[PDB]
Amino acid sequence: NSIAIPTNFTISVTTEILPVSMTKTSVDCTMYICGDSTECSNLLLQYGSF
Amino acid sequence: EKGIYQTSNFRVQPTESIVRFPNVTNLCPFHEVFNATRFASVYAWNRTRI
Repeated sequence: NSIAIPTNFTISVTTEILPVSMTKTSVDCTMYICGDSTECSNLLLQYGSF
Repeated sequence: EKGIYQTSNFRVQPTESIVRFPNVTNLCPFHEVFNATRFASVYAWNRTRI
């Protein structure tokens, strides 16, 4: 037969931090693998659509 | 179809090539062998080096 009831209250403010987006990158596949190299590019062509 | 599409990357090409090496030091003593007062014998052979 015992119940607890608040006689006062507090207004509390808290903070929730959520990521929304990441840095958008783009990669030049040929330049990265075979930068300014004709021979490397010609061998790179043999790997198709990668 | 209507939209924005990603195509091949662009580069700004070079217009000329440059090659830089340090000041050329003294040369092999080839001049002394050919521009000699008297030529060397088979036994008086030289060993150009370094």
